[PDB]
Amino acid sequence: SGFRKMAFPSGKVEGCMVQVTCGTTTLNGLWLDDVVYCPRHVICTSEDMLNPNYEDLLIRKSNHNFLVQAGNVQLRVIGHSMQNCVLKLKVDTANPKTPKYKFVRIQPGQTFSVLACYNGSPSGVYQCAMRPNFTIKGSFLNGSCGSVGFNIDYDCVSFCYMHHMELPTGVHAGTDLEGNFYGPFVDRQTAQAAGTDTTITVNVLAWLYAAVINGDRWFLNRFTTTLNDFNLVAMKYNYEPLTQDHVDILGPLSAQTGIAVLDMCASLKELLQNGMNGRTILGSALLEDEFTPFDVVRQCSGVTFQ
Amino acid sequence: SGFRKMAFPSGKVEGCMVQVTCGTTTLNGLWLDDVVYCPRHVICTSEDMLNPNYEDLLIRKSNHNFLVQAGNVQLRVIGHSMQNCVLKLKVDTANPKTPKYKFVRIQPGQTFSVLACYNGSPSGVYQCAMRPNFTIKGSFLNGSCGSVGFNIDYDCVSFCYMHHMELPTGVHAGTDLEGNFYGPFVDRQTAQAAGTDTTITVNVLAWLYAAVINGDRWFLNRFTTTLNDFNLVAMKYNYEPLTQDHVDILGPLSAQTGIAVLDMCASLKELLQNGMNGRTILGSALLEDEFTPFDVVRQCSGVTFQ
Ligand SMILES: *c1ncc([N+](=O)[O-])s1
Ligand SMILES: *c1ncc([N+](=O)[O-])s1
Ligand SMILES: *c1ncc([N+](=O)[O-])s1
Ligand SMILES: *c1ncc([N+](=O)[O-])s1
Ligand SMILES: *c1ncc([N+](=O)[O-])s1
Ligand SMILES: *c1ncc([N+](=O)[O-])s1
Repeated sequence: SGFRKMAFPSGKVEGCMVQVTCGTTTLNGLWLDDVVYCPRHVICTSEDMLNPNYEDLLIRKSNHNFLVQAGNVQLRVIGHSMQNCVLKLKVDTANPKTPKYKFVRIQPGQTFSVLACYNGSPSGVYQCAMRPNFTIKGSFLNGSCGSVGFNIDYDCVSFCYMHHMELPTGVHAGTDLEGNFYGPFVDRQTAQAAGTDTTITVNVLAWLYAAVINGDRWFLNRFTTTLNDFNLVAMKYNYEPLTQDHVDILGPLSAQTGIAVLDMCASLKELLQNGMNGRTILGSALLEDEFTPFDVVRQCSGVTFQ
Repeated sequence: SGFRKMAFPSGKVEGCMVQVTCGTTTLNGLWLDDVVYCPRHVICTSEDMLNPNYEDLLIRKSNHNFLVQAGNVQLRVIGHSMQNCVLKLKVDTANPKTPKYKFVRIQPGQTFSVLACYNGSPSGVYQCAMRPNFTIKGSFLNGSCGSVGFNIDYDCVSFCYMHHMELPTGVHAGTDLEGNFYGPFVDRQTAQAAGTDTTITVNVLAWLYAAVINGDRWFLNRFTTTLNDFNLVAMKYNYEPLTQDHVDILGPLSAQTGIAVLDMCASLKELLQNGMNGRTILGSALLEDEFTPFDVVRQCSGVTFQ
């Protein structure tokens, strides 16, 4: 009973966080095996970010310019190389706490856990989604650059996000762990901005199914809809189009509840056209879109990790 | 920038979770030093919960009746004793991962992180508040009995909650780590029920200050109020009374924003009397009450733990 925005347990990632300092810049890095990954912005100092040439900045740097601290232990840097927008700092010490891991890039609409960190020290953990416009609505202060996002499956940590910056609306932009930005953003200070977003339709439907599993039925109705007639109405309220593949992945939740996917779409259509009339769903007065179909199944089943 | 419901990093608690099995009952336990703490309900089996005498049930039990598993390692039980509604299982092995810890009981209105677990394996982490009626609005399935709630300060883990049961409205009841229930609940199957709740007024005000720190100002107004005139209006919408001590602890947030506490109360009064008129605050269409004044300061400052 109950349904909560739930993050993955963070212990496996906590044991990988370190502090990187170069010049007058300090940020967070990620220590796996004998490599420390961090944002390349660390080689910039208070004159080197309007239009930096990082290749030119990096070849001027000596290994000893890089202070890496793992707790109160100093790690010695023995090599460095730049891969897109991340640095790879080769250290003389392999992290004995390295979990099984993968570097994966996620799709907009997919969710993950963020471990927010300052000076290599973990501050909090929370769940995020990749918006359709490739930003994320996080919580990040000065110093949090280099904090990572991730998913866990059995014993494997799939790292998907490294934090780099704040956009002028208060949302956040970052890279995958190969250093490639999500969306049309750069690791400079330009006038770049988020650009328009949409609501993640398949996730809203997953959350409506969660509400039914949990005992809410008030929003159901007698009607059905075709997939075309739904998307027509859905485009009108700034919702992403729904595909047959989306219908297919909502199949398990449909079979568990006995509500055909297209009947749930009829519910959503009425909720979009009429509002909630002072009611709530799962403690929310807004249609929530940061739970995937898989999150709902995972939470409602009790799946664990080792 | 941004403001999120953030849980504490969970690694220190993950390394304390184990599985306890007795008869046909399996649940979660908490291994600190050479003691495993778990709900005493584990000595019940499918006939021993309508009106159990646990003292009488426990003296019939042999140490070898208790299977404790820490990962794929079996811990041998060498003693047992009952303390209120928890068991203390003395094992022959001290947990090398025992953090610095305290057992503390929290007040209604205070927040904490829950690490939901099944079979000794962590599933997810999320933030909760102790409601005024001593329940918590969690997310818990069959098998989650024995999961704990906690806070962290620097390097100290203050354990405050052990989960025991679900109430018929879908909310949850449990004990502190000395085995004393929060609120008027028992670890039997009776007809017990939650009883009426209220909204945590001081926390709503803290969250309004968070919104101002974050850039929302739309809900502010020109008016002020006395503390009496506010509580009059506040009682009317099922909100807890606000005290001078509450006013005092909101002082830091008032000084950071330049908005006197009683001017913020005037804002809340108007929001209670008029609604939001289709607007939102920090991505919510409801007045949120699960952030304490201290949570806001902690998040907006970047405080970390080691
Ligand atoms: C997923 N949401 C609610 C469940 N329940 O069984 O109470 S499972
Ligand atoms: C998760 N399982 C195995 C991995 N590997 O790199 O082998 S990651
Ligand atoms: C990490 N902190 C700041 C960055 N920037 O590109 O400005 S990256
Ligand atoms: C706490 N909430 C928002 C902050 N900010 O500085 O953007 S601090
Ligand atoms: C947090 N700091 C010290 C503790 N102790 O039991 O000594 S708990
Ligand atoms: C832990 N699981 C069930 C309990 N009960 O008192 O029924 S305690």
